[PDB]
Amino acid sequence: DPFTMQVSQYLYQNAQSIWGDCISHPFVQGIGRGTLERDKFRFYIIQDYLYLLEYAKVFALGVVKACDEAVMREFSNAIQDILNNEMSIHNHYIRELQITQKELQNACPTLANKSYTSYMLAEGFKGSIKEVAAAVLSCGWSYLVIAQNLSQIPNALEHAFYGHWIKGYSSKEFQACVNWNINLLDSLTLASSKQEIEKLKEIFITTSEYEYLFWDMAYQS
Amino acid sequence: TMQVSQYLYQNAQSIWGDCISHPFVQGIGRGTLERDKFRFYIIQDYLYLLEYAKVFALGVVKACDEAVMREFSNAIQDILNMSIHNHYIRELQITQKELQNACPTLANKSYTSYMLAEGFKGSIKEVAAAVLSCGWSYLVIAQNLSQIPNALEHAFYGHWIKGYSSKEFQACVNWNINLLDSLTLASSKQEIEKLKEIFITTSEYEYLFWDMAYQS
Amino acid sequence: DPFTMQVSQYLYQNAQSIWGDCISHPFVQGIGRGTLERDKFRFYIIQDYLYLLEYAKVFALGVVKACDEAVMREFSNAIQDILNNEMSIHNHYIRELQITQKELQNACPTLANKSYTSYMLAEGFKGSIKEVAAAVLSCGWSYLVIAQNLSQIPNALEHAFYGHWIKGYSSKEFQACVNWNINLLDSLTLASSKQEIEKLKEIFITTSEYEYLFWDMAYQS
Amino acid sequence: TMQVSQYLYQNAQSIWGDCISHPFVQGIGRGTLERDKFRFYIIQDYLYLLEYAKVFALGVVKACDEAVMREFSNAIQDILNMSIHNHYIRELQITQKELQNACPTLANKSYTSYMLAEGFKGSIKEVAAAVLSCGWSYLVIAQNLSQIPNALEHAFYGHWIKGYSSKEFQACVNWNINLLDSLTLASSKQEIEKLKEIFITTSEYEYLFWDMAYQS
Repeated sequence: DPFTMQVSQYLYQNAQSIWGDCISHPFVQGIGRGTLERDKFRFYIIQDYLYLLEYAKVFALGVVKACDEAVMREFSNAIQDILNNEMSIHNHYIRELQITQKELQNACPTLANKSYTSYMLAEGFKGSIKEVAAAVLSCGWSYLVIAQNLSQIPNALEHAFYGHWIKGYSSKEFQACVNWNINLLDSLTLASSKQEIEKLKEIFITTSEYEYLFWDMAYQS
Repeated sequence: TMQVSQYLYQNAQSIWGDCISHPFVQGIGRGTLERDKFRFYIIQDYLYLLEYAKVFALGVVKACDEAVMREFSNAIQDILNMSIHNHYIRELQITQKELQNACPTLANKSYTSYMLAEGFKGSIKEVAAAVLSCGWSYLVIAQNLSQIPNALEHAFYGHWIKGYSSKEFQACVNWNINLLDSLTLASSKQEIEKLKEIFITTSEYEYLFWDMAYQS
Repeated sequence: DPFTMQVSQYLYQNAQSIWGDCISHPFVQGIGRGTLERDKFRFYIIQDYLYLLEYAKVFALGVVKACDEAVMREFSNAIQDILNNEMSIHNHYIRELQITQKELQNACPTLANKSYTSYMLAEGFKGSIKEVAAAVLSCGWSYLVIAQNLSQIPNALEHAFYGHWIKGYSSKEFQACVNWNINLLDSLTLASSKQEIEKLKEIFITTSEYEYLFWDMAYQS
Repeated sequence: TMQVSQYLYQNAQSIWGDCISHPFVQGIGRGTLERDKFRFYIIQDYLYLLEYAKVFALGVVKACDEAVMREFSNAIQDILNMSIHNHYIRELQITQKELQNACPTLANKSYTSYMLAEGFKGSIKEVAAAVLSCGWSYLVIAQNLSQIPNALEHAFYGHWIKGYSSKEFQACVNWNINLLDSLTLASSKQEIEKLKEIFITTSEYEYLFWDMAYQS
């Protein structure tokens, strides 16, 4: 440090154009202003519940491929925030849109949803803990910069309905999760070759592409 | 009643119909497809096949029976090693460097990622079901294009049609069909539905692959 | 039900002779009476901490291979009981034997330890959720019948040092964990062929053999 | 300094020494080993090789480079397909049924489970390191037994010694050695220590395998 290349910053820069497209996407801008049609948001949070279920499985690969109790613990904690969290952003909107437990059980993921979660899983499974750390990063990191951007429109945070979502993904606690993921990737890659770095960049960019397509399909509901 | 292979076939015939009548695919059968689109397809399919071979290696690790281990191992070799793609690598002027530098498209990565992930989350049944659409649909596509006519006699496209409708290719598909049937005779109703879901998801990806290939 | 074969009972019966050998093993009988040399127990709880770390990874395979939120949640909860449980039986003896965090970090698993955890992992990875459910069952189930047996010597529960261990593995809460694992295996195998059942039996017996060898190596410390 | 392959070799030479001088192994080299113990070994090693091939399939799935995918795939075929075990299947009277009904011993299952688990938890480096001891130690064992003499000329045991000291077998070991070296030139000190730990763990399992084979 700090005359040395940081791989997280390198991945960040390569994903900027894509995350900018996510920020100005009609679905996301709809959340910021408060104009997004309420059933389009409903469709999204159902799809996102399904998405989060598969996302948890990638973190579980983290537990298996981590060789360090502390990082196993960190991956295990991330799974709990998805599965055992009645305070989570998702369980808030589930009761606000009065979505039934049977509707959740009966819902099908869209192709765009399946493709994304398959990609993270398959790359996790073909690689090591570096690939799992890189595969899960776009999702949290992009949601953070999206929410920090939306966090000033203004009235975006004060919105009676959509305020909770923007506040949730911009909170100090969610920041700490993204920071953990960033730090983990940086600490795992100190000795990585140029070719390895390019592999991780490719994963990070691909998942960023999937995020854009996820917002798209949520809007095209 | 009905074999599970036939049950999955029945539920995908509609998608395979759309594949057969796709501009790219009819393009092969009547020689209208532009060489530049087929070139792009061939590079992508090469990349595709490298990831597809991995699903078969997954079959080696999950097979708990020496006979099917061996069958999966031979399928890896067949995929890798007088291949259709080589012919077209030579016929077009695709270099070894061009192949190594090539990037798979989103549609390509999604499809192979999906087969891998389902294979890894499930058992030998799920890997057998995940790889079946690819082979079987090419067989029926090639059998359909075969009777156009002058499809087989075409100086450029003939080889592709001949290859995927051959006796040896049909035997590979038949192995995959019979394996799935023999792995599933004790499967519950819910298991069969899961396998059906995989088989139609992959058929959708096949359609998107041809589509992606046509956009170039 | 109940004129139908229960696969858990079938596995149980095939493992009885082995679990009986575990019950009357010098190490385990040492716990029951209270005579087990204290540094032999120390060696064991270090090895068992290492063991539990790998055991958690098998439960993580459970999260990835479960296709049902409820069972994912159940596997995730099991991981937490290993990693985020300062009330766990292990963290009790860690402070009682004043075992340092650095000693835990520096400790090597024995072959017998490595072999067992490798076997559960590899079978989990080669199979489906049925194999993971079968691979983790011996450990909890044998510890339960061991503790229920030791639970009457008497004075075994009242022992100032070893009492905590016997009480812990015989508690209503640990019973509920074993019951969950048993129920899960039974519900996953309703349609299993004879050949599949034999595969799961073989896993269950093998892990039972490893348990006996684990106690052995803990005694031969 | 030193190649990592040589570094692992150095740290295991002591265990391989114990393997070379083991009663079972010296038994092969001087024709004293009883046919019944070798028969038992051959059934076990067959079972062993079936699981070992799976670690190589794991190499196919984790190789992110077409050349090494192909090398791993060929290694699966070589393991499966004029094999040493076949010769001894025929020479002794081991039936196809006897092989299918055979159970691997604890020592057998532990060893293969260990290679699988480390391969799956890690990357292509860890699979290359996990499979190396097996091939390399057999090479040095066979090279040692070769000069006894009359070891090679022995009517029963000659073939085994000839096979594991052959040009083609040495080339397989050399591939595995060179692959590990080329996969690790950017590895940190801690990574090298991890790989060393795997390599000596597997060497210990090799010793326990010969031991298990001698107990029958």
